[PDB]
Amino acid sequence: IGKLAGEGKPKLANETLVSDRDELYFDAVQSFIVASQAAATKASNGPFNGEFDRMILRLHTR
Amino acid sequence: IGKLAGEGKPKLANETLVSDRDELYFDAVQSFIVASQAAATKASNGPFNGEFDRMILRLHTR
Amino acid sequence: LEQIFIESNEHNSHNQISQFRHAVVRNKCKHNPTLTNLSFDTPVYFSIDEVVTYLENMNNEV
Amino acid sequence: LEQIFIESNEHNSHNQISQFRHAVVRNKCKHNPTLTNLSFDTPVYFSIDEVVTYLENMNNEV
DNA sequence: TATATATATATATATAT
DNA sequence: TATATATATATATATA
Repeated sequence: IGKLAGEGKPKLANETLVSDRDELYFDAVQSFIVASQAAATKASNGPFNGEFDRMILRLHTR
Repeated sequence: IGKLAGEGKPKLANETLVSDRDELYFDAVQSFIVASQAAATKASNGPFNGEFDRMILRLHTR
Repeated sequence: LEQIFIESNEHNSHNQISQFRHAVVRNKCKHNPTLTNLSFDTPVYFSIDEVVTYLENMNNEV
Repeated sequence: LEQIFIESNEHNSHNQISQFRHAVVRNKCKHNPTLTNLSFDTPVYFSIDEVVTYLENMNNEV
């Protein structure tokens, strides 16, 4: 998620904002921006990032 | 693994991504780049790195 | 060999055990070259002092 | 006291704990100057507001 | 909570204009 | 004089 002024929402790979999660995350996989601390392109990781790594594989397998 | 743009996949020693694991992992051991946090060279560690150390030796023994 | 020297403590041993074995293997290969296909448990000679020297050179690696 | 005042990472606060102890120990001697060889665990008067403001001062030191 | 590796303004210094 | 170039410190995220 980006932290710039007026962009407290998730950013897409095309520098487009995600207003409502329930309408997009279901359609298909998405591409996001790179995480960096530069003031022009600042973005911090999210709450549940990196945690759900093994579960995806286990479930796809099952 | 590499986390740069459009590179949501692994990365070897020779800067070459991978699509389907099953195609190369079996043939011969491979070496990958070192973990790093640079904005240019962003490499993170894998999900299952480290865990499987013992059973390898146990099997080589048997 | 993993009981006489390395006590069970300090579970954070992923690196330690791996590099230990990787050191013993090479020290064995050096002083007994005539043979082939050596291993961890293969009974050939090795200088534990040299193992110490190597581990130290690693401890201060720059 | 270590239970009632300090509440963090049950034992992962080696800095704050020690500085707290130093504050109390050096404050006790101010308000009961006649006594000798005072220690932490010793039962004499010691004000807590003074200690709070003391640390609040250490915070913004330059 | 901690350490650590990243980072970024802010000098002072060197040199060439 | 102006312009460019190099160390120090200080604040923020990420991992355990």
